[PDB]
Amino acid sequence: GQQYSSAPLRTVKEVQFGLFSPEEVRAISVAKIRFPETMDETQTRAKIGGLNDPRLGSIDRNLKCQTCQEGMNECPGHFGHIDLAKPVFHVGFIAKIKKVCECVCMHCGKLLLDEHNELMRQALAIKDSKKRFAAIWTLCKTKMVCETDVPSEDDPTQLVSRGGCGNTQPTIRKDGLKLVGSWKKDRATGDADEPELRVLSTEEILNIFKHISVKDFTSLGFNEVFSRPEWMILTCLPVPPPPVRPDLTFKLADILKANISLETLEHNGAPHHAIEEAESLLQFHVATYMDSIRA
Amino acid sequence: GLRFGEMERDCMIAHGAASFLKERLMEASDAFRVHICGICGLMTVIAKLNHNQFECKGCDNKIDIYQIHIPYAAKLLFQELMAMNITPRLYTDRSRDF
Amino acid sequence: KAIPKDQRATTPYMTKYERARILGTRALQISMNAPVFVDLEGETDPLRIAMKELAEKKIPLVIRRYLPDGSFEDWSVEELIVD
Amino acid sequence: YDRKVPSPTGEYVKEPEWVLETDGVNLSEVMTVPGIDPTRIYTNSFIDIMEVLGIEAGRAALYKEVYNVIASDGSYVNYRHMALLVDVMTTQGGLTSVTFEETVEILFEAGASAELDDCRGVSENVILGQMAPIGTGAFDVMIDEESL
Amino acid sequence: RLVKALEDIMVHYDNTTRNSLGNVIQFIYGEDGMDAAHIEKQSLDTIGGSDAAFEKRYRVDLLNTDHTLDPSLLESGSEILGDLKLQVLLDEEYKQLVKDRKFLREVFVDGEANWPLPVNIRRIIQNAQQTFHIDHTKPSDLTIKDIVLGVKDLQENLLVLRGKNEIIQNAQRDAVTLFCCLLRSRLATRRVLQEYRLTKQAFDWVLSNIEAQFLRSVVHPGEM
Amino acid sequence: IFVYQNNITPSAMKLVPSIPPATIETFNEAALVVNITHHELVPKHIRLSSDEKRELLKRYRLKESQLPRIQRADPVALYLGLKRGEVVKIIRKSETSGRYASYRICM
Ligand SMILES: [Zn+2]
Ligand SMILES: [Zn+2]
Ligand SMILES: [Zn+2]
Repeated sequence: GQQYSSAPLRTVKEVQFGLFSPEEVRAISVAKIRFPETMDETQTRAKIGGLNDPRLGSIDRNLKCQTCQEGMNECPGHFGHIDLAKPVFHVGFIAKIKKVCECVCMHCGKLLLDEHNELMRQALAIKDSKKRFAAIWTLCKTKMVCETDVPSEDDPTQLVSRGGCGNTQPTIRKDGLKLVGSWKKDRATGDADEPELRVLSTEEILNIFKHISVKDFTSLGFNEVFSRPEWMILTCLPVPPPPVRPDLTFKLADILKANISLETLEHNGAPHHAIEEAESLLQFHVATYMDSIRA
Repeated sequence: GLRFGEMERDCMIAHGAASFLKERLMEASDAFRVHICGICGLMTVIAKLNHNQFECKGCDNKIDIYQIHIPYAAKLLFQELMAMNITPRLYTDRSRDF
Repeated sequence: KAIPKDQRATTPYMTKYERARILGTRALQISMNAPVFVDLEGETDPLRIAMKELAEKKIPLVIRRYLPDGSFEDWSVEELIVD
Repeated sequence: YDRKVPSPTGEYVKEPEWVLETDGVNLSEVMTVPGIDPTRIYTNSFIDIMEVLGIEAGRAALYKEVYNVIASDGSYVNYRHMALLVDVMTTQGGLTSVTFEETVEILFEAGASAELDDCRGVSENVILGQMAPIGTGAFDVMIDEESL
Repeated sequence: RLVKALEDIMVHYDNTTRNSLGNVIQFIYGEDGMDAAHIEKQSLDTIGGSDAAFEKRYRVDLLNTDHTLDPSLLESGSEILGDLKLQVLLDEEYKQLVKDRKFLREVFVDGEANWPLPVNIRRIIQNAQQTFHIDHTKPSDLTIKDIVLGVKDLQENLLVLRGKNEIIQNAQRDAVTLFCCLLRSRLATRRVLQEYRLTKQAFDWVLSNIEAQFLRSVVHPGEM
Repeated sequence: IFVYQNNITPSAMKLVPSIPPATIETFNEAALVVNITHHELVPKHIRLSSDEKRELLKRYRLKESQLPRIQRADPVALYLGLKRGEVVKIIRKSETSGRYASYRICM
């Protein structure tokens, strides 16, 4: 690395954290990772355009990537990707996912409390974005309805509209990697006892998240540019280069085996329940992958 | 004892000895060098050094780019974080767009 | 984002930390056979040489002082008063 | 108690005064009792001082509790160290108390919050192979091309 | 835990003390911009004493044959008796001593006179006395104006903050208030002549030292 | 401002923020029987005009969030009727400089 670079040289003065949207991950990929294999074109123990060299790294001595060249040694590592048949949760954020879910209307995407309410105005006011989430969550996890119409501050004979919808809200529990929904009408009177339990597809949750207003997800601590709430659900998954791997490949193998067969079923037409079960092995292997990269 | 723990660092901070504190607390883990987009702080930059071509595929940029030196452990720690869908973006400038 | 030579509002006195860092950056260079700007009226010790340098005001370096808001002033070694 | 007060001719003299001292505290209400001097009432509960008289009066109580502790042992520390501490405790406007791979938990949060690390700490700077902008690192040094 | 709480606070080249966020903790370090190593217990003279006593020691009345400066204190002494326009300066210096004493007795409700401040003035004066071999037995060649205006001008150069605007000027003046009270109390006309017996040259040395020492007590940016 | 003898009702008190811009302040009487800004530990707080504020921030070059804070319901802030975003200059006696000014911005 004793070779020369015309790029001016500097120290790092700032680290800006966030999440990688699926767009930016596709965006700075080289390779689309689809086959899950090393070497042997049919049976040629050499190099495959599908995982391992498809333009990222190289053991080989070869001063070669994709006209990036340098030694098996002064090469960063380049970044791969793997488009996911279905969205899965990021394991790391199940519990965040769960509490946004609890803040927002699971039809419309709109926060359950707002300016009108007043205990919420004081949580809204808090400065520290992790105390603020905490606080707004405490106010909202209680709220069983997406209200239409709500007393104002002002002369409370009268009510005032808010952007509405009206739908009842699940009580949400955690059940591995599965979030589970439970709806009522009431707390056990006449009208409706027995809740209807029903799993939360990643698919609907991603879909509710993409509908949450900039104002409303900022309000929860998220940021329009660097971390939106959707991005806690993976869609597109980065493949690290061989500098990262010292048997994490043996695991991304398995993700692909699962991605390949959820797609071959979704292709074939295939029962409701098989599609779901292959979706759940996807998830588990994408989860295990990262809860393993804590190492 | 025979070490240099939290409290010994604190005394050196008190005296203002930053160089010492960097020397003592380094890795011998060599300073690896790395190019970095100045718009998306990431280590995505394709550096053709021989043809003198530097591109962020995705940032669509071959102007704004930097070189930095960091410990290898850190270049790994960061690519580990990217593997987990976390962007640790390194910027060269403090006060921004404003 | 830079602050014109006039209008500079920070101390005209060198601080202990600047002085320490100057002398030591310069001794590092003198210790690696870098040309020297002053008469060695005997000295062999690079720190010592550097201090002779700083006293005769022959250290061509500039201190860039950042203010908390990103902005900065540049003060030359020549100009900083050493007390 | 004795109270040093200026005399009619200008010099300080002792002038005793009775003082009451209580077990327990009701500041808002005792202040209001006829016959006392409400301008000089005190408590060692700096929380109550801040609740009744505000953040600044609490800051100045808190200092005076800190200083009592350190002088009651008989030692002496310069003002400005205790002043620093007590400012750190009151600058948000209330009284805030001062009391391979782990940690992941925290970086995930960073991610999702878009945490901006200023890079001024000594650890962060170690990880990056750099000096911390403290003391001898709180400026840069550059080559003086402008000189003869 | 205290060290973990306070560890990032640093002084900056604006003299402000701030955290790693840039928040302001203090607009100037220690409320005075000094380094605590350069601060010493000194007595602030104006504060104590009876009203009679403060007026013997500091009042100069050039229009009054009992309360002028004896002519053995000063060469000009004959020539300033009854001079009206020196008296105007001296009334001005006294009014400031008087305010000084009131101000301080509000700050120190107790009357405590001994408080840490930078630049041990007594020991500079003691040095000047040694260094210029000063005869207690000869009138001085200082003038009224040399003293009175020399001590006003020194105040302007005891600098902690250097900004051209009004706000920073007010800060600078507030920062340097208490030290200026001790200063005007120590280099008032009648003390300079009658107690210290300074010559012009020693006096001019006293000042230019006060000023270098003051400037060397200021805290340095970058201190943790 | 409205001073009352022992309470308001949960829903009286709801009638307060109610007619913007015009604001409405409530005090219990007992909290007024004594002037807390006359107490010795309470220094002089002086609300800055929004110009004063502009100037303060330009000359320190700060963001609002870098200034020390005083809450909306701090006693003195109630006493002065401050509003969020308003800055008080606090001028205190000081055993090291005699006088010192600090500032806090209402939350
Ligand atoms: Zn490469
Ligand atoms: Zn809804
Ligand atoms: Zn880029």
